[PDB]
Amino acid sequence: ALWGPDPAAA
Amino acid sequence: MIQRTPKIQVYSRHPAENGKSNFLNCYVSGFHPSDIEVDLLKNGERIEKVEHSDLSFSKDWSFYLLYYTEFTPTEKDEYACRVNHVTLSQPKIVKWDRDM
Amino acid sequence: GSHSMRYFFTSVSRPGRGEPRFIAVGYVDDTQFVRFDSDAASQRMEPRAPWIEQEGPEYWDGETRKVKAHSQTHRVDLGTLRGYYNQSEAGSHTVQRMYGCDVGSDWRFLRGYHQYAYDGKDYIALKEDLRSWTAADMAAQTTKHKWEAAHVAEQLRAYLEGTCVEWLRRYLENGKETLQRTDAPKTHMTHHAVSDHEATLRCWALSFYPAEITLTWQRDGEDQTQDTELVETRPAGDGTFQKWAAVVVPSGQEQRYTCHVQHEGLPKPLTLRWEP
Repeated sequence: ALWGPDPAAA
Repeated sequence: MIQRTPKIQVYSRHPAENGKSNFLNCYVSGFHPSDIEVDLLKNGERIEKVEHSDLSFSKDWSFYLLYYTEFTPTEKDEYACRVNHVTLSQPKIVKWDRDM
Repeated sequence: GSHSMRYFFTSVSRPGRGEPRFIAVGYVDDTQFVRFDSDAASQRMEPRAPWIEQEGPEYWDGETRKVKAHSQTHRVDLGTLRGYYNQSEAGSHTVQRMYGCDVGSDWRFLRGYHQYAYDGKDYIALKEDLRSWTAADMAAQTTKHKWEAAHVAEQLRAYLEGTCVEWLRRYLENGKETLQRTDAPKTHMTHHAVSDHEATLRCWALSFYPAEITLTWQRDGEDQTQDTELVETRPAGDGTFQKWAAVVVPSGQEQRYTCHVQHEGLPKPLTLRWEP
């Protein structure tokens, strides 16, 4: 299962 | 930024036997950027129904893809993989050799 | 033996119109299990292995939500990085991200990873301890300061050390018939003559899983690397892998050369020799 909830923007 | 040319391997999924069905593979790897053109050729002509794997990459960030199609080899038919990419001046053709 | 779960993501900008091309793929070991392609019609995370098909709607909804979130973050990033690097709007650029976890024979966490690249070059990656970052240049350092202030490492570490591992074990158990099975290489040697004094011996390994394998040549019981060619391990297309190793030898001296094959599916390494 993917990392969540929402990858931090660069 | 960096441009890396693709390495190409042309081969069969199963051991090659004339007149018996199999799958012809063209594996392209080590390239960057991702945009690439890969055709499978039968007697120098482009084979129309060719599928490919979902783009992925190695640790060094270079990409790899597998292009493939069913085929029934024969003693007379010649097969090859033709690849074009920004790093190539002219398309590169790698003939299928059953010994490799 | 050891196992791993890894996800790969690639976003390529389309400067003249629209959002980037985004392709996400997930693997358990050397087995692709899920994919998302922004150009595909479903706009859903899709199964690529039979054992993941049993997961229910809740899982597919979750994965689709998260993967779309990953695509939007890369969308924003492509613009942000374009600015960090003072680049124009005319060219296409790439962002690549890979993360996942490794576990031992006991299935307990071994190590975690989260690497990110811009235009094929290192950008930022989480260090082995999963508590700090490695930024390659001043732009990546700006991202590092953002990530430190937003405590991104803590979040990831919890995912890598826990969640990732938990899901990997679930997958190994559900896909045991194939995921926990090792397929030993089917081996054979071929011989080829180019002239009257030189011949090539080729040692083949087919239909093996996992992909890791070691093919080596010896001459009179001593390792021989000179005059050898080893091709990159390649996929057969049916989930297994292939590889060969060749040695050039004086014709007539073939019997002095031996090919040695090492693989998880072989209880003992095997040796091949060319008979007359």
